[PDB]
Amino acid sequence: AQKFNGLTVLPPLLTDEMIAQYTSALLAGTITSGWTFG
Amino acid sequence: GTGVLTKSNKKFLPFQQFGRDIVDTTDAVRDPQTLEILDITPCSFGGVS
Repeated sequence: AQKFNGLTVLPPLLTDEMIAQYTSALLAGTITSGWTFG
Repeated sequence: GTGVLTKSNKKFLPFQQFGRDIVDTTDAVRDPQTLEILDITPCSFGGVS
């Protein structure tokens, strides 16, 4: 039952690394430029 | 059924002829002549985009 009976799980478009990169960008922006980068 | 048969690492009691997973589908059989336990893997499938 590796894929059960016609039931397929799809991956996300943004990988965990890409989400981590967005979080890093948000943290670097807030820390180094505060409220101005938004 | 339809599937791919492979050598199993499962240990069956001599009574049991096949097994099932938590969702009650068959995933292993005992060959009726050799008594070897074989795992059943569904044949590959998926969507096409």
